[PDB]
Amino acid sequence: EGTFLFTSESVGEGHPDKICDQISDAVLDAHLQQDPDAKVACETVAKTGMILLAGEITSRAAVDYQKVVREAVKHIGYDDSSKGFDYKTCNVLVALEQQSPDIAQGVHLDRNEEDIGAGDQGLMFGYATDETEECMPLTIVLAHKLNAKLAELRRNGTLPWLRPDSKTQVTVQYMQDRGAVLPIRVHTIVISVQHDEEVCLDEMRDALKEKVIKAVVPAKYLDEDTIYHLQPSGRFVIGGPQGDAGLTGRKIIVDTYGGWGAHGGGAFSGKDYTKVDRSAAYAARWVAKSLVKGGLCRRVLVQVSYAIGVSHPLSISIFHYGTSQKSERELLEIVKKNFDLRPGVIVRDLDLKKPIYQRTAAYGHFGRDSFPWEVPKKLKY
Amino acid sequence: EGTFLFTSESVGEGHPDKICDQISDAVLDAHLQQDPDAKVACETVAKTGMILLAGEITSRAAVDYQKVVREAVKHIGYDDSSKGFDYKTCNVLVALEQQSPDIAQGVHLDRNEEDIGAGDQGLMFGYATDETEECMPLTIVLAHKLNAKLAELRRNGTLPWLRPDSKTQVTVQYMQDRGAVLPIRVHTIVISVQHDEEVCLDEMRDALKEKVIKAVVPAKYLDEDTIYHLQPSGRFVIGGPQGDAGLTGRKIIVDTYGGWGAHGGGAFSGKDYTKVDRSAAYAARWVAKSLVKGGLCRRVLVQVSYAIGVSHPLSISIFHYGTSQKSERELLEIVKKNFDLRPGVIVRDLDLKKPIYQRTAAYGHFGRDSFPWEVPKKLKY
Ligand SMILES: O=c1cc(Nc2cc[nH]n2)[nH]c2c(-c3ccccc3)c(-c3ccccc3)nn12
Ligand SMILES: O=c1cc(Nc2cc[nH]n2)[nH]c2c(-c3ccccc3)c(-c3ccccc3)nn12
Ligand SMILES: C[S@@+](CC[C@H](N)C(=O)[O-])C[C@H]1O[C@@H](n2cnc3c(N)ncnc32)[C@H](O)[C@@H]1O
Ligand SMILES: C[S@@+](CC[C@H](N)C(=O)[O-])C[C@H]1O[C@@H](n2cnc3c(N)ncnc32)[C@H](O)[C@@H]1O
Ligand SMILES: [Cl-]
Ligand SMILES: [Cl-]
Repeated sequence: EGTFLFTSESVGEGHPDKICDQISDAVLDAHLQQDPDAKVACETVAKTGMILLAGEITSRAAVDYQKVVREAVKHIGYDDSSKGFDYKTCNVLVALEQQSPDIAQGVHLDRNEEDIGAGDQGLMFGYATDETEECMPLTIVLAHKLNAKLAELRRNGTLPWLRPDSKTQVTVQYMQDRGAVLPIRVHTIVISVQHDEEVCLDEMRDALKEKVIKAVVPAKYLDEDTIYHLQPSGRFVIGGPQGDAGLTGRKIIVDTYGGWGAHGGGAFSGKDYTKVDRSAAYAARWVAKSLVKGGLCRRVLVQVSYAIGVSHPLSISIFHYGTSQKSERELLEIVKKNFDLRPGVIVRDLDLKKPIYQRTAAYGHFGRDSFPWEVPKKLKY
Repeated sequence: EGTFLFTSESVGEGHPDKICDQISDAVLDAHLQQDPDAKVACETVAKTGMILLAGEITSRAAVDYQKVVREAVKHIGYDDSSKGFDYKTCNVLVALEQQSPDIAQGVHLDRNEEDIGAGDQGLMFGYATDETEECMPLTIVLAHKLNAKLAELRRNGTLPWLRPDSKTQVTVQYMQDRGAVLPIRVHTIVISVQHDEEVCLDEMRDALKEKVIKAVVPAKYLDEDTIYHLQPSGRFVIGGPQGDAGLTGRKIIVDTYGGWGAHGGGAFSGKDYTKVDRSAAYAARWVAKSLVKGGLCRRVLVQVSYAIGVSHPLSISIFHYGTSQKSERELLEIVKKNFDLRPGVIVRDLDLKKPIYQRTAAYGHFGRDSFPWEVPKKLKY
């Protein structure tokens, strides 16, 4: 009684949608290295033999798109036709134009940086939960770590039949606790990973349990009843873009909270700070995490929204699930007094002209690596 | 006290991401008209002068992609270079391959239809709320209707300066009510719509208030304090794919609940029923709506999840926000007794081989038109 199941998923660095996110952010970073004020809206599409860049960039940088794209694919591990994709020999097509002058004039032309308008309308959420030290849902943390473990064992050569494309999924049984949530046990794990033509199914399934799951998931969460779906399709030799087209911004729940909290729909990768889809979502995470680490809440969801061309958010809302002694109205006043959510101020607080974005584009944007939005602000109230 | 703001957005038929969703589903429908068992995973990308189809289709149909794509763009209204895009003269590129044989063998080859495996892993949610008769959040309903009104007034010639690309956003002040939510008033409305070079800003803003907002939003929700951001960028002559690249599956929150409920990350358009991202999300909506219309709950969220190749969901979970006298455990038993969420049964219950998908691809997939997933099931318990 009072228990429920909840499932989240993650994907690996060579999952075709994630390839696109990483390439889009490699392009962003390449621009920002030369022009910190570059306006970038770079979408990537991947299919057999093809990376296409489409979108809008206005920048003083001189960027070699062939080199940037191919080096990103190399880093991911697609380096031979036997793996289904090769950075050395794939097609890289570019359909990039300047940013629309109508957008530019309405957003940032002749505006003081702090008073730049939002680059679009939209809604964004931030979420934090005390169930893990990194203030993230356990389901998504574990799912990400299973993909990272696969990449580790591929790159270190101990499971050399692995290829870069993978997906994982973790179902946890939770107990509710005064609006907070408490993980009890892992109910089901799925792992699917691209593999070579020689390794057999039983070798893979044994390795995925013993060398992947047991190396990631604490034994206290695994029991005789846990269900394992390891290579459930039976065969995954064809993978990467050859198996499934990829696009930027098609893993937005993997990028965020694994189904927990809420999402406003905007993708992160390929976008400079003036695109509030990214900057305001990062700021909202920073607010949520600051509220939890500051001891005001155990679990919290923050919504913000914007209109194109308008600097201040149109709305700010907080929901604490019953996990604060303060009302949400009081928390909102605390947030108002401690944070300025104009994009031209967020950029300063979170250092969003720095070319660190490719690092955000796999394994989730939140809960990792002490990025600026992961360092709580000390709140005055 | 106890009130909060919440914002949702919608986009019009000519918004570039929505163009792609509609084209992807026009392709799906064209296949299904000839081959009800077509396996379709069609992504669309749009930029200046270009529609690209990328993905995987295995089908007995003979489909003229040039005709299907161009007729969809014609229907949307992009028929002249003066509007930034023209179905008669744009480039249509095709990068479509067969479905991966490794996927096919693990999902559906040599399987009884009722026992076909899920076409992928993933998680999906369904949501319903008694705050409107269509069991949808008021924020998203109003946002969709504002876009539909723009298209109506464009197509009937009374605002002939309108073009097909639009976005809207509605912020509502709500009161919480025993786990349910009650709309009080509209706090802020945003409308941005592409327009011709001749019309002036004041004419547009006056028309958007008097002919669009007042024709859609009941006066009881609008007051002296409501904030209007109408053409907030100041100029939106460049639009459609020329202003911003579009991709399929980049409006997944517009397609669903406007930020309410939850989302598992999967896109709907371009996918046949074996892709649980669509079929299981439709079934989960059907469950949620059945629970609310059956008087068991006022508001409910349902999660399901799958593993590729496995027919039955790996998890099913229900959360009623405190709006039922029954426990969630009891509701779960009711759902288990009344629904079979295998994809090969959902297809029968919801008639998912029928070529009605292009109709779902603008103005949201839920809350409209008495699609099968919108007709509640009578529950036995
Ligand atoms: O706070 C609570 C307390 C609670 N108690 C019980 C008890 C039996 N079932 N549920 N269930 C939940 C859920 C949830 C559970 C299952 C399915 C869907 C949602 C969520 C939630 C998660 C993600 C996004 C939004 C909301 N929060 N949440
Ligand atoms: O049931 C309640 C009761 C409630 N009461 C108050 C009172 C003051 N603030 N909130 N707020 C909420 C929210 C919510 C409100 C603002 C920001 C973010 C979420 C949601 C919700 C919406 C979408 C997705 C998931 C959850 N549900 N919900
Ligand atoms: C199953 S494919 C999506 C459906 C696909 N577009 C089709 O044509 O049926 C989605 C993701 O699952 C993974 N995948 C690809 N082939 C797979 C296989 N044979 N077995 C398991 N997972 C696979 C890859 O990560 C891929 O990006
Ligand atoms: C603002 S554009 C996104 C940012 C863009 N990719 C860039 O290069 O800055 C996103 C959407 O807003 C709308 N849009 C395009 N131009 C606009 C304008 N001048 N004013 C307001 N909205 C516009 C269109 O619906 C478009 O798909
Ligand atoms: Cl996927
Ligand atoms: Cl957009």
